[PDB]
Amino acid sequence: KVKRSRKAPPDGWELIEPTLDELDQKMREAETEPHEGKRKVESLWPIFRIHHQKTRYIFDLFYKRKAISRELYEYCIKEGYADKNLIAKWKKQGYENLCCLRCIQTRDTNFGTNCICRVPKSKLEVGRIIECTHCGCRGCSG
Amino acid sequence: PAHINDFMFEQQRRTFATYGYA
Amino acid sequence: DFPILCQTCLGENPYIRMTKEKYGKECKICARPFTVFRWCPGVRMRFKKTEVCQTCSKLKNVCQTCLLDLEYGLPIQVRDAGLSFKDDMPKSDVNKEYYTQNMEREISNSDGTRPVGMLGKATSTSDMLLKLARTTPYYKRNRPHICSFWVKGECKRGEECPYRHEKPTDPDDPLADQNIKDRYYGINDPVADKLLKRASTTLYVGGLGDTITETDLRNHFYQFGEIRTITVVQRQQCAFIQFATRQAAEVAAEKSFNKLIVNGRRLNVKWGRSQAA
Amino acid sequence: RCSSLQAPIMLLSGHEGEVYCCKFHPNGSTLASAGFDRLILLWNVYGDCDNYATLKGHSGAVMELHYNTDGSMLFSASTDKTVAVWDSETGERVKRLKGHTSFVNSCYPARRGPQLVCTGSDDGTVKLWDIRKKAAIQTFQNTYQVLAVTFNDTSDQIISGGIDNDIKVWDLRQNKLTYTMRGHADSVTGLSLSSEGSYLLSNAMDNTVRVWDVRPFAPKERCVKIFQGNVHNFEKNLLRCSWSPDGSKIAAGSADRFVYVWDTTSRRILYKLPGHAGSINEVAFHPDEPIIISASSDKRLYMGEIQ
Amino acid sequence: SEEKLQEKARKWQQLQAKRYAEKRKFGFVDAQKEDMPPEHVRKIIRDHGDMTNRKFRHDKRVYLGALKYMPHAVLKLLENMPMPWEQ
Repeated sequence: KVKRSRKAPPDGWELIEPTLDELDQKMREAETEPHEGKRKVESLWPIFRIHHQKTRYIFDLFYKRKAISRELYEYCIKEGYADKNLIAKWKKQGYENLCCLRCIQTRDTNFGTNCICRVPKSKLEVGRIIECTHCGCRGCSG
Repeated sequence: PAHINDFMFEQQRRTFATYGYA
Repeated sequence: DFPILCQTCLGENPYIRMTKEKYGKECKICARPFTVFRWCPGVRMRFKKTEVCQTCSKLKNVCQTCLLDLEYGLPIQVRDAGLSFKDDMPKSDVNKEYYTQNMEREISNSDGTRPVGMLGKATSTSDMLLKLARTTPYYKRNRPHICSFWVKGECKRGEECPYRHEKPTDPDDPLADQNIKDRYYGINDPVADKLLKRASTTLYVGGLGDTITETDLRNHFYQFGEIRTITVVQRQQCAFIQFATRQAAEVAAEKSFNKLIVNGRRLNVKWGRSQAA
Repeated sequence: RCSSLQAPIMLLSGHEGEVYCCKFHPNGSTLASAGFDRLILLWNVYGDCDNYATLKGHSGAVMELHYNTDGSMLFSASTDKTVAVWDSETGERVKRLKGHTSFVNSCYPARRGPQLVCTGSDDGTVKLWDIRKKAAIQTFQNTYQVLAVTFNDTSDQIISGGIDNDIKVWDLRQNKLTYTMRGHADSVTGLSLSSEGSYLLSNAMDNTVRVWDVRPFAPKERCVKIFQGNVHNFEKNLLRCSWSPDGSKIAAGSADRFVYVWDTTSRRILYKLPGHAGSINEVAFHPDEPIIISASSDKRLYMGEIQ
Repeated sequence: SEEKLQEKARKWQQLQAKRYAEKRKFGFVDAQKEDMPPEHVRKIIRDHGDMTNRKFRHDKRVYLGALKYMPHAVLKLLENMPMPWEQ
């Protein structure tokens, strides 16, 4: 919502501005650092993780804390602050906690769909689970 | 050709190491 | 229109998800574009692939991935040299080999993938290759892919990424995996190593029974040379083959020791006493 | 060896998904088939310049399909959890019935035709349905999901079978069923009843065709014959067994990708018909002409004829 | 076999329910294209793309496809016209 459009948003965006500023600073700091550690496709993980963190922050503010007005939430959604598709899948039963929208893409996979990051630990093997190449992100301990 | 849904259950049983021939 | 895909590289799982590739890399032998199929036999094992084209797989008559000897499941080199002599021209000038392969496959109207099996009469090398082959040698044939990063401790991902730790082996003798991958048909290889390792007046023969008679043993042992006499004991189910010259007794002796199958029944033959006992 | 020669056959294409079932009209002029494509298939069939047409309106894949004794109407059970009533020769369907808690397992007409039709749902629902009254007949629940439910020749009895692993005999007009007849085993590959009414031929998921002769009047609880030699389903499948009353024959599908023809009264089967690219889901037999409809997972119906 | 009737009833419910879990007539739709983060794909791609060395070594042929397609940049740039009438 740093664009040049004429808005004058409600005071809710002015109160939530430092959080978006810190998220933008972390996004620029993550995007400005290359990787010499012999990892190619793994360099895009923190960008999608930070994007999911910002989307979970906006959705957690509007849909849980109720500290943002519907006009401010619509202005942030239409302003590009949060993903409307990820929040739409987060509100319904599609995903309660979503890593990235690329993990649910059916045509992105060679054969099949549903990247293993979306499979529960019950049926999936904990030894071969590791982390998703595309998404990764959510989850730490094992 | 067989059903794709049956192949998913066959792969799920293969990952579970199900050798049952019944 | 699947690839060769023999039983060794298929895995123990009945169902397998394979992904074909219309245009892959050129064949290492035929040097022509072909289809590249990928599948993972093991759960955590890496996905396989086939670097041999249809002409490359049809020329050597081998699996598209493991590239074993024929359908017998043995090493290519040794069993191929044991078939007759060589009967190949892989050497040089693939342009000249593309004419023999193109005219070969184009002129051959009898072939197939798997609407057929067996349909031969015995073999010369079936016993040596059968004794030189094991049951599903699938151990460590796919996954390990030794990595130097984990050996030096510089790998950040560790076991989460492929190429699990403690994979490598002593760089002294062939690696049993990539060593045979360095060359193709050229090297003598553990094919020849395990081939030489696999190669190593009266004669008693047990396990005859009612199915085996004295005429079968007399006709089988008579091909080596003149037999002095034969003693057929049905109570002990054994027979003593006495030859006039100990030459044929040594030939049929060594060749008759746990190599003797009469009417589909193996016979244990031990050398005669000849100690005057 | 088993089958006799080859003989001509008709291949019916156009099915997007695997054909769930195949049936023919009582007049033999048209043949309708159901499949995973959620579109009923009308066929000009008995001899081929063409099939008939394509029927739509099903909100989900049709699990079962059957035609009324009159031929102008037909009933179908679909995953939409609604009993499918379809008028055909008028260009449009009949009516849509509701009330099913889960997907409808099977729907078959009774001897009264449009007056009542026996149906069941995978929730375990065994229910007769009145149609022309714009409402069903009655609902009932016995044990578990009934794979197949069909009324008897006298319309007073309804036979059903399913995962309950028993032969289900139901009395209806008494507001209660008939009896439960089963041996010691658990399998269901399907359920069927002979046209004579003195016996019922059920398909056993052990790949065992069980023909049971019991019949009304004097108490029997006996059997008919044990038909085997062909594997109907490898693990779990729904196979519609349709016997051929012409001479003596029993038609059924198989998981071997071959149409299953079984002679019974000779204490041995009939023949196995190859040529199918997938497991046969259902088979039919035309009463007028010796033709058999072959519905398999290959989405190609193969109708054979004996000459 | 009451225990086998309850266990087989649950496995049968998950069986027929698994067959009904499709909920698609002749197949379903595909994944709709969503907008990726502009700085991640833009800055990361263009940042690691022009570096070449061993990072873009596999991307070489991909760049040969990029340069191999003329009309993408022509129709894209000519198709993007904010115009002086606005900002």
